[PDB]
Amino acid sequence: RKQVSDGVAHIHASFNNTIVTITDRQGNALGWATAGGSGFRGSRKSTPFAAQVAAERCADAVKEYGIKNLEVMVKGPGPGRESTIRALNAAGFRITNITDVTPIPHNGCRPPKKRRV
RNA sequence: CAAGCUUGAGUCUCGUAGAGGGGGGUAGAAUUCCAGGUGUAGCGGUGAAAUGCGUAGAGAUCUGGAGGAAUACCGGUGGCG
Repeated sequence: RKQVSDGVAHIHASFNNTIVTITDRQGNALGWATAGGSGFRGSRKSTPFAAQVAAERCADAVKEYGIKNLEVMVKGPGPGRESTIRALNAAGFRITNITDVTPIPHNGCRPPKKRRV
């Protein structure tokens, strides 16, 4: 029901999960996939493979809007930075930018206790 | 006890470095919450789970606002006390 042309892949790479979210150039979200959505719990949720499928499962969900190009913003540490920025290429978009937008405090807020494990 | 001396101890002159102390302003990043827009089924968490949050629209994403605390990089068997 629409055109957009130019979008923005926001990949959010926690340790437990990845969320890819494709959005247009001014913030408004079109589609999203998670690792947990793609049939993966627990150990397998995390992995760089189930980051991939996340990408696809999302590049599938924006045939409708008929995107050609996107920028990739990457927010976080985890596995599926490197994998997910490759599975948006090979599922048939052009990649203009790749950004790292990971929050670093300029010493700010006290984190939680060390784990004893 | 008296009289000295200048090397110990001090005073003055001029400079240099410094997270030394006390009071007053101010900057940017981040977390949390609040009010919106886009959006849809999960999120979060773990060794693996559940309790927990979510179709009363969460998480993701963008805009605006509040507030408190701490000051990335510099940063160093560097420095001051």
